[PDB]
Amino acid sequence: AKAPIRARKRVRKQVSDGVAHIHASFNNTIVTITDRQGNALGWATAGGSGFRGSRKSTPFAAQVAAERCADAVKEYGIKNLEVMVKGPGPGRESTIRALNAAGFRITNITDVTPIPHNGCRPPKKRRV
Amino acid sequence: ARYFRRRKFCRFTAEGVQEIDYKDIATLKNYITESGKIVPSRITGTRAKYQRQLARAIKRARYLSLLPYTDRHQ
Amino acid sequence: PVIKVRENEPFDVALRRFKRSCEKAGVLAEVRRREFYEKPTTERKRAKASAVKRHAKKLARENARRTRLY
Amino acid sequence: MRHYEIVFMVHPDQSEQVPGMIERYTAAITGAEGKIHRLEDWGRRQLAYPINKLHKAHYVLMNVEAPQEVIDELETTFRFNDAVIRSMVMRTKHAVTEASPMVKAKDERRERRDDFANETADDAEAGDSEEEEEE
Repeated sequence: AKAPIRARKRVRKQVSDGVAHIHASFNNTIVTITDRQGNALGWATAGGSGFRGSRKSTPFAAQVAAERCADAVKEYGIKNLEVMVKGPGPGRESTIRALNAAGFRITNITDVTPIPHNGCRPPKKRRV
Repeated sequence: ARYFRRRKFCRFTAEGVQEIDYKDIATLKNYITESGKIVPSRITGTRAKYQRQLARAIKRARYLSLLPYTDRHQ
Repeated sequence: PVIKVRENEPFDVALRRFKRSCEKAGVLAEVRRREFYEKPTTERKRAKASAVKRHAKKLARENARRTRLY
Repeated sequence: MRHYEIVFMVHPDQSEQVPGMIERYTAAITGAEGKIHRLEDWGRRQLAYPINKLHKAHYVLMNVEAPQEVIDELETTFRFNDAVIRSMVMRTKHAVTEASPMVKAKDERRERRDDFANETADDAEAGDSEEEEEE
């Protein structure tokens, strides 16, 4: 043994593959990478990037949530994603564009918003 | 000449008078999307009386847990 | 938000045209409003109604264009 | 008499123990000068809520001519049974004249209209024989 390297030569898992789940919400966007069985490995957000409701709800805040979430899972040795998205928010493709641009390989993008057979009475915003 | 090439439940009076039935859930699959929605008369290849009758049977099978009703299940 | 796709990571193709769940989507018709027997066709005739100078200018362009007398 | 149709359900563990039920129901209808025109299996179907702490169950379909009071009586038998866990019965209905009609609907069940928790092979020991050269 020599003295150790200046930047790591090695990484403790190499599971290769996962799913980026995005909840692009009406006030925010939340990005979490999870292993293929849905146990979450790391996450990051719009709102934690110095933004309130009024700015965290934008595709630009969401774009940054994707980068902090790509960094969140770096040690689990994932690089391959597919993508799942829910919620009315605009964090749905600018997020993905910056997700892929933070060193991951996307292959599929699929919606997982639950839609009803009529269902129950909706929540109200602006008394609508 | 006589006769000409008919359309589904067309050129006759005594077909599709009573409802198009639900037990053929394999045939019903033809008349739903990949999100479990109904397709209208112009898409089932049928006219107004028969589409109303299709849409009752399609409804029936899905709420009987026999036909797809969304892209998702649990 | 994203629908489902045969596509290779679409995010650089500016699609919005079908890419919703509620946002300009068909399920917005019973979400968050009353039943309105009249409204949904009334609100078309009303939306169209005020821009009449710009309307009439295209009509006049087309009548002057159509006759082959110039 | 009337042409009738019968649906009933059992657990997944009981999807190859349903022909023993269909024997008795057949014998009620044949006992009544009625006849079995078709016998069919819709297979395992997924449930929005667990019955007796399990998320899936098994559907079967019979198609008959019977006196209407037999099928009144049989709709009540399912509704008094705890092994038969839900039914529907419907008036004025008949079988197909087709052999193996149900295989194409078994195919639809296993593909998009379950959550496929249980093997195809035990649920197929119910109903209509999957004679794939007839259908």
